Amino acid sequence: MKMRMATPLLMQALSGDTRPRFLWQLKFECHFFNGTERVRLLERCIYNQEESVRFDSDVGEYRAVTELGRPDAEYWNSQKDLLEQRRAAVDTYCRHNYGVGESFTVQRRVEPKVTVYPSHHNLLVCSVSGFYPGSIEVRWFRNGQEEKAGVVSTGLIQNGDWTFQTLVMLETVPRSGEVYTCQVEHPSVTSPLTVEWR
Amino acid sequence: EHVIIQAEFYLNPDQSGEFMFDFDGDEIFHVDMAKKETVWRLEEFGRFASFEAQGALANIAVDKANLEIMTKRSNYTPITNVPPEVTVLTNSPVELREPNVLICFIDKFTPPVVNVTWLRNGKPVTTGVSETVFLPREDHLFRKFHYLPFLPSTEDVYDCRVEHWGLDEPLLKHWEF
Repeated sequence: MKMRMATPLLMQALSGDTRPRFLWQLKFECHFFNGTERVRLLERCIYNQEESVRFDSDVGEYRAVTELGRPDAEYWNSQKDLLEQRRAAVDTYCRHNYGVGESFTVQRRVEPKVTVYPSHHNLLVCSVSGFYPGSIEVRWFRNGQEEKAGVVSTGLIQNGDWTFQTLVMLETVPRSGEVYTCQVEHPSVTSPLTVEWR
Repeated sequence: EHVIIQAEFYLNPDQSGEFMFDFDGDEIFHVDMAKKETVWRLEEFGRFASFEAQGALANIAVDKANLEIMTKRSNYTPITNVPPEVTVLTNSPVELREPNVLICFIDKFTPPVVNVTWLRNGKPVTTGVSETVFLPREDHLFRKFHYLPFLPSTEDVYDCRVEHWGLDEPLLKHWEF
Protein backbone atom coordinates (compact mmCIF):
# COMPACT_ATOMS: atom_id res chain seq x y z
CA MET A 1 0.00 0.00 0.00
CA LYS A 2 1.14 3.59 -0.60
CA MET A 3 2.38 5.54 2.45
CA ARG A 4 1.12 9.13 2.46
CA MET A 5 3.25 12.19 3.19
CA ALA A 6 2.21 15.41 4.93
CA THR A 7 3.12 18.71 3.23
CA PRO A 8 4.73 21.69 5.03
CA LEU A 9 2.88 24.98 4.56
CA LEU A 10 4.70 27.81 2.84
CA MET A 11 5.45 30.91 4.91
CA GLN A 12 4.33 34.33 3.78
CA ALA A 13 6.45 36.08 1.16
CA LEU A 14 7.87 39.56 1.74
CA SER A 15 41.16 22.65 2.60
CA GLY A 16 38.50 24.24 4.82
CA ASP A 17 35.04 25.70 5.31
CA THR A 18 34.33 28.40 7.87
CA ARG A 19 30.90 29.52 6.66
CA PRO A 20 28.08 29.68 9.25
CA ARG A 21 25.16 27.24 8.85
CA PHE A 22 21.37 27.64 8.81
CA LEU A 23 19.14 24.66 9.56
CA TRP A 24 15.41 24.18 9.06
CA GLN A 25 13.80 20.99 10.36
CA LEU A 26 10.24 19.80 9.94
CA LYS A 27 8.65 16.94 11.84
CA PHE A 28 5.21 15.39 11.61
CA GLU A 29 4.74 13.15 14.65
CA CYS A 30 1.86 10.65 14.71
CA HIS A 31 1.26 9.37 18.26
CA PHE A 32 -0.78 6.19 18.63
CA PHE A 33 -2.53 4.99 21.77
CA ASN A 34 -4.07 1.53 21.81
CA GLY A 35 -3.70 1.09 18.05
CA THR A 36 -5.52 3.94 16.33
CA GLU A 37 -8.07 4.37 19.12
CA ARG A 38 -6.53 7.64 20.25
CA VAL A 39 -4.32 9.52 17.79
CA ARG A 40 -2.54 12.87 18.18
CA LEU A 41 -0.75 14.70 15.37
CA LEU A 42 2.15 16.99 16.26
CA GLU A 43 3.73 19.14 13.56
CA ARG A 44 7.00 20.70 14.80
CA CYS A 45 8.84 23.43 12.87
CA ILE A 46 12.43 23.99 14.00
CA TYR A 47 14.93 26.72 13.11
CA ASN A 48 18.51 25.85 13.95
CA GLN A 49 17.89 23.90 17.16
CA GLU A 50 14.86 25.80 18.43
CA GLU A 51 11.26 24.76 17.77
CA SER A 52 9.56 28.00 16.72
CA VAL A 53 5.98 27.03 15.82
CA ARG A 54 3.80 23.92 16.03
CA PHE A 55 0.51 22.30 15.13
CA ASP A 56 -0.95 20.08 17.86
CA SER A 57 -4.07 18.10 16.85
CA ASP A 58 -5.31 18.46 20.46
CA VAL A 59 -5.13 22.25 20.17
CA GLY A 60 -6.56 22.42 16.65
CA GLU A 61 -4.45 25.30 15.41
CA TYR A 62 -0.88 26.60 15.13
CA ARG A 63 0.74 28.03 18.23
CA ALA A 64 3.98 30.01 18.29
CA VAL A 65 6.66 28.39 20.43
CA THR A 66 9.06 31.35 20.17
CA GLU A 67 8.52 34.94 19.01
CA LEU A 68 10.21 33.89 15.78
CA GLY A 69 7.32 31.49 15.05
CA ARG A 70 4.65 34.12 15.69
CA PRO A 71 3.97 35.38 12.12
CA ASP A 72 3.76 31.80 10.83
CA ALA A 73 1.29 30.78 13.52
CA GLU A 74 -0.86 33.76 12.62
CA TYR A 75 -0.50 33.51 8.83
CA TRP A 76 -1.35 29.80 8.75
CA ASN A 77 -4.17 30.17 11.26
CA SER A 78 -5.69 32.78 8.90
CA GLN A 79 -6.14 30.00 6.32
CA LYS A 80 -9.23 28.06 7.50
CA ASP A 81 -9.14 25.34 4.82
CA LEU A 82 -5.53 24.56 5.69
CA LEU A 83 -6.33 24.15 9.40
CA GLU A 84 -9.20 21.70 8.81
CA GLN A 85 -6.87 19.87 6.43
CA ARG A 86 -4.35 19.39 9.27
CA ARG A 87 -7.20 18.62 11.68
CA ALA A 88 -8.42 15.82 9.39
CA ALA A 89 -4.83 14.57 8.97
CA VAL A 90 -5.15 12.36 12.08
CA ASP A 91 -7.28 10.18 9.78
CA THR A 92 -6.05 10.83 6.22
CA TYR A 93 -2.39 10.57 7.25
CA CYS A 94 -1.71 9.14 10.72
CA ARG A 95 -4.38 6.41 10.82
CA HIS A 96 -3.75 5.66 7.14
CA ASN A 97 0.03 5.19 7.50
CA TYR A 98 -0.45 3.18 10.70
CA GLY A 99 -2.65 0.87 8.63
CA VAL A 100 -0.24 0.60 5.72
CA GLY A 101 2.78 -0.37 7.86
CA GLU A 102 1.13 -2.16 10.76
CA SER A 103 2.02 -5.69 9.60
CA PHE A 104 5.81 -5.12 9.49
CA THR A 105 6.29 -2.55 12.26
CA VAL A 106 3.71 -2.95 15.06
CA GLN A 107 3.56 -6.72 14.44
CA ARG A 108 7.34 -7.15 14.08
CA ARG A 109 8.84 -9.78 16.39
CA VAL A 110 12.37 -11.11 16.38
CA GLU A 111 13.57 -13.57 19.00
CA PRO A 112 16.65 -12.61 21.03
CA LYS A 113 19.74 -14.78 20.96
CA VAL A 114 20.78 -15.36 24.57
CA THR A 115 24.25 -16.40 25.79
CA VAL A 116 26.01 -16.57 29.17
CA TYR A 117 29.78 -16.45 29.69
CA PRO A 118 32.38 -15.19 32.24
CA SER A 119 34.08 -11.84 31.45
CA HIS A 120 34.47 -12.18 45.09
CA HIS A 121 35.70 -13.84 41.91
CA ASN A 122 33.46 -14.38 38.88
CA LEU A 123 31.66 -11.84 36.65
CA LEU A 124 28.99 -13.40 34.39
CA VAL A 125 27.70 -11.88 31.18
CA CYS A 126 24.19 -12.44 29.95
CA SER A 127 24.25 -11.26 26.34
CA VAL A 128 20.87 -10.69 24.72
CA SER A 129 21.13 -9.82 21.02
CA GLY A 130 19.24 -9.08 17.82
CA PHE A 131 15.70 -8.81 19.18
CA TYR A 132 12.66 -6.68 18.33
CA PRO A 133 10.86 -4.95 19.80
CA GLY A 134 12.76 -3.11 22.52
CA SER A 135 10.41 -3.89 25.40
CA ILE A 136 12.10 -6.69 27.33
CA GLU A 137 13.04 -7.99 30.80
CA VAL A 138 16.36 -9.65 31.72
CA ARG A 139 16.56 -11.24 35.14
CA TRP A 140 19.33 -13.04 37.00
CA PHE A 141 18.67 -15.98 39.32
CA ARG A 142 20.95 -17.69 41.83
CA ASN A 143 19.44 -21.15 42.16
CA GLY A 144 15.77 -20.27 42.68
CA GLN A 145 16.29 -16.74 43.98
CA GLU A 146 16.28 -13.61 41.82
CA GLU A 147 19.35 -11.44 42.39
CA LYS A 148 19.28 -7.70 41.88
CA ALA A 149 22.41 -6.79 43.83
CA GLY A 150 25.79 -6.80 42.08
CA VAL A 151 24.13 -6.39 38.70
CA VAL A 152 25.21 -3.96 35.98
CA SER A 153 23.29 -3.33 32.79
CA THR A 154 24.04 -1.40 29.62
CA GLY A 155 20.34 -0.87 29.20
CA LEU A 156 18.57 -1.05 25.85
CA ILE A 157 20.94 -0.52 22.91
CA GLN A 158 19.32 0.29 19.54
CA ASN A 159 21.46 -1.14 16.69
CA GLY A 160 19.96 1.14 14.02
CA ASP A 161 18.81 -1.86 11.97
CA TRP A 162 15.48 -2.80 13.56
CA THR A 163 17.30 -4.97 16.08
CA PHE A 164 18.19 -4.30 19.72
CA GLN A 165 20.72 -5.75 22.14
CA THR A 166 21.55 -5.59 25.84
CA LEU A 167 24.23 -6.96 28.18
CA VAL A 168 23.44 -7.77 31.83
CA MET A 169 26.22 -8.83 34.17
CA LEU A 170 26.22 -10.44 37.58
CA GLU A 171 29.00 -10.51 40.17
CA THR A 172 29.24 -13.97 41.70
CA VAL A 173 31.15 -15.67 44.44
CA PRO A 174 30.47 -19.14 43.04
CA ARG A 175 29.86 -21.97 45.50
CA SER A 176 29.29 -25.70 45.25
CA GLY A 177 25.89 -26.56 43.76
CA GLU A 178 25.12 -23.05 42.58
CA VAL A 179 23.29 -22.78 39.30
CA TYR A 180 23.05 -19.26 37.92
CA THR A 181 20.30 -18.50 35.45
CA CYS A 182 19.77 -15.62 33.08
CA GLN A 183 16.10 -15.23 32.26
CA VAL A 184 14.74 -13.32 29.32
CA GLU A 185 11.13 -12.25 28.87
CA HIS A 186 10.18 -10.83 25.49
CA PRO A 187 7.02 -10.64 23.32
CA SER A 188 8.60 -12.90 20.70
CA VAL A 189 8.35 -15.93 23.02
CA THR A 190 5.48 -17.20 25.18
CA SER A 191 7.69 -18.99 27.73
CA PRO A 192 10.76 -17.29 29.21
CA LEU A 193 14.15 -17.93 27.67
CA THR A 194 16.58 -19.27 30.28
CA VAL A 195 20.28 -20.04 30.07
CA GLU A 196 22.16 -21.78 32.86
CA TRP A 197 25.75 -21.41 34.00
CA ARG A 198 27.64 -23.42 36.66
CA GLU B 1 1.82 3.28 22.29
CA HIS B 2 3.74 3.88 19.02
CA VAL B 3 5.15 6.91 17.21
CA ILE B 4 5.63 7.54 13.50
CA ILE B 5 7.68 10.55 12.51
CA GLN B 6 8.12 12.06 9.08
CA ALA B 7 11.33 14.10 9.54
CA GLU B 8 12.73 16.53 6.97
CA PHE B 9 15.46 19.13 6.84
CA TYR B 10 17.19 21.57 4.60
CA LEU B 11 20.62 22.98 5.40
CA ASN B 12 22.30 26.14 4.07
CA PRO B 13 24.68 26.84 2.56
CA ASP B 14 25.42 23.13 1.95
CA GLN B 15 22.10 22.94 0.07
CA SER B 16 21.49 19.49 1.55
CA GLY B 17 18.02 18.03 2.10
CA GLU B 18 16.79 14.79 3.68
CA PHE B 19 13.40 13.11 4.03
CA MET B 20 12.71 10.04 6.14
CA PHE B 21 10.17 8.17 8.22
CA ASP B 22 10.91 6.92 11.72
CA PHE B 23 8.90 4.27 13.63
CA ASP B 24 9.69 4.10 17.37
CA GLY B 25 13.25 5.30 16.73
CA ASP B 26 14.00 3.07 13.73
CA GLU B 27 14.12 4.38 10.16
CA ILE B 28 11.39 2.96 7.89
CA PHE B 29 12.78 4.52 4.72
CA HIS B 30 14.31 7.68 3.30
CA VAL B 31 14.36 9.27 -0.12
CA ASP B 32 17.54 9.40 -2.20
CA MET B 33 17.30 13.04 -3.36
CA ALA B 34 19.74 12.46 -6.27
CA LYS B 35 18.14 9.28 -7.64
CA LYS B 36 14.61 10.42 -6.74
CA GLU B 37 14.27 6.96 -5.18
CA THR B 38 12.61 5.47 -2.12
CA VAL B 39 15.18 3.57 -0.04
CA TRP B 40 13.58 1.15 2.44
CA ARG B 41 15.71 0.58 5.54
CA LEU B 42 15.10 -3.16 5.37
CA GLU B 43 14.69 -4.44 1.80
CA GLU B 44 11.67 -6.55 2.82
CA PHE B 45 9.59 -3.42 3.58
CA GLY B 46 9.37 -2.56 -0.13
CA ARG B 47 7.51 -5.84 -0.60
CA PHE B 48 4.58 -4.58 1.50
CA ALA B 49 4.59 -0.83 1.06
CA SER B 50 5.40 1.92 -1.46
CA PHE B 51 6.12 5.64 -1.47
CA GLU B 52 6.06 8.28 -4.22
CA ALA B 53 9.60 9.66 -4.00
CA GLN B 54 8.92 12.74 -6.16
CA GLY B 55 6.76 14.21 -3.39
CA ALA B 56 9.70 14.44 -0.99
CA LEU B 57 11.52 16.63 -3.51
CA ALA B 58 8.55 19.02 -3.54
CA ASN B 59 8.50 19.04 0.27
CA ILE B 60 12.23 19.77 0.38
CA ALA B 61 11.76 22.69 -2.05
CA VAL B 62 9.21 24.22 0.34
CA ASP B 63 11.57 23.63 3.27
CA LYS B 64 14.36 25.39 1.35
CA ALA B 65 12.14 28.39 0.59
CA ASN B 66 11.06 28.51 4.27
CA LEU B 67 14.63 28.16 5.58
CA GLU B 68 15.58 31.21 3.53
CA ILE B 69 12.66 33.19 4.97
CA MET B 70 13.58 32.27 8.58
CA THR B 71 17.27 32.97 8.02
CA LYS B 72 16.44 36.51 6.97
CA ARG B 73 13.82 36.80 9.72
CA SER B 74 16.44 35.82 12.33
CA ASN B 75 18.71 38.36 10.70
CA TYR B 76 21.22 35.64 9.80
CA THR B 77 21.60 34.04 13.19
CA PRO B 78 23.61 30.87 12.53
CA ILE B 79 23.33 27.47 14.20
CA THR B 80 25.57 26.70 17.16
CA ASN B 81 27.65 23.55 16.48
CA VAL B 82 26.96 20.73 18.90
CA PRO B 83 29.71 18.08 18.68
CA PRO B 84 28.74 14.40 18.75
CA GLU B 85 29.39 11.72 21.30
CA VAL B 86 30.51 8.53 19.62
CA THR B 87 30.29 4.90 20.65
CA VAL B 88 31.82 1.88 19.00
CA LEU B 89 30.40 -1.54 19.69
CA THR B 90 29.87 -4.90 18.07
CA ASN B 91 26.59 -6.34 16.81
CA SER B 92 27.14 -9.56 18.80
CA PRO B 93 29.52 -11.07 21.35
CA VAL B 94 32.83 -11.65 19.60
CA GLU B 95 33.81 -15.22 18.82
CA LEU B 96 37.05 -15.81 16.92
CA ARG B 97 36.51 -16.46 13.20
CA GLU B 98 32.73 -15.98 13.56
CA PRO B 99 31.98 -12.92 11.39
CA ASN B 100 30.58 -9.87 13.12
CA VAL B 101 29.88 -6.18 12.56
CA LEU B 102 31.48 -3.13 14.13
CA ILE B 103 28.90 -0.43 14.86
CA CYS B 104 29.92 3.22 15.12
CA PHE B 105 27.11 5.13 16.84
CA ILE B 106 27.23 8.91 16.39
CA ASP B 107 24.83 10.78 18.67
CA LYS B 108 23.52 14.13 19.91
CA PHE B 109 25.01 16.45 17.29
CA THR B 110 24.07 19.27 14.93
CA PRO B 111 24.30 20.55 12.22
CA PRO B 112 23.84 17.29 10.28
CA VAL B 113 27.21 17.08 8.55
CA VAL B 114 29.91 14.60 9.52
CA ASN B 115 32.83 12.78 8.05
CA VAL B 116 33.30 9.23 9.30
CA THR B 117 36.24 6.98 8.52
CA TRP B 118 36.73 3.38 9.56
CA LEU B 119 40.36 2.55 10.39
CA ARG B 120 41.96 -0.89 10.59
CA ASN B 121 45.50 -1.06 11.99
CA GLY B 122 45.71 2.67 11.23
CA LYS B 123 44.46 2.36 7.62
CA PRO B 124 41.13 3.42 6.08
CA VAL B 125 38.80 0.54 5.17
CA THR B 126 35.78 0.79 2.87
CA THR B 127 35.09 -2.83 1.90
CA GLY B 128 31.56 -3.74 2.98
CA VAL B 129 30.89 -0.62 5.05
CA SER B 130 27.46 1.02 5.06
CA GLU B 131 25.74 3.89 6.82
CA THR B 132 22.37 5.42 7.66
CA VAL B 133 21.02 8.86 6.94
CA PHE B 134 20.66 11.44 9.72
CA LEU B 135 18.10 10.20 12.25
CA PRO B 136 15.99 12.58 14.38
CA ARG B 137 16.10 13.07 18.18
CA GLU B 138 13.48 14.61 20.48
CA ASP B 139 15.93 17.39 21.39
CA HIS B 140 16.28 18.12 17.62
CA LEU B 141 19.88 16.94 17.50
CA PHE B 142 20.83 14.00 15.24
CA ARG B 143 21.90 10.34 15.33
CA LYS B 144 23.67 8.23 12.71
CA PHE B 145 25.06 4.71 12.38
CA HIS B 146 28.01 3.45 10.33
CA TYR B 147 28.77 -0.25 10.04
CA LEU B 148 31.90 -2.30 9.33
CA PRO B 149 31.63 -6.08 8.85
CA PHE B 150 34.79 -7.92 9.86
CA LEU B 151 36.34 -11.25 10.85
CA PRO B 152 37.60 -11.20 14.44
CA SER B 153 41.35 -11.63 14.87
CA THR B 154 43.70 -11.19 17.81
CA GLU B 155 45.99 -9.06 15.64
CA ASP B 156 43.72 -6.35 14.22
CA VAL B 157 42.70 -3.11 15.93
CA TYR B 158 40.03 -0.70 14.78
CA ASP B 159 39.12 2.96 14.95
CA CYS B 160 36.06 4.92 14.00
CA ARG B 161 37.26 8.47 13.22
CA VAL B 162 34.59 11.17 13.18
CA GLU B 163 34.97 14.82 12.15
CA HIS B 164 32.44 17.54 12.92
CA TRP B 165 32.61 21.33 13.00
CA GLY B 166 31.99 21.37 16.77
CA LEU B 167 35.01 19.19 17.61
CA ASP B 168 38.45 20.82 17.99
CA GLU B 169 40.11 17.57 16.88
CA PRO B 170 38.80 14.56 14.92
CA LEU B 171 37.24 12.17 17.44
CA LEU B 172 38.67 8.61 17.45
CA LYS B 173 36.94 5.65 19.09
CA HIS B 174 39.06 2.54 19.44
CA TRP B 175 38.00 -1.11 19.51
CA GLU B 176 39.91 -4.39 19.66
CA PHE B 177 39.42 -8.04 20.56
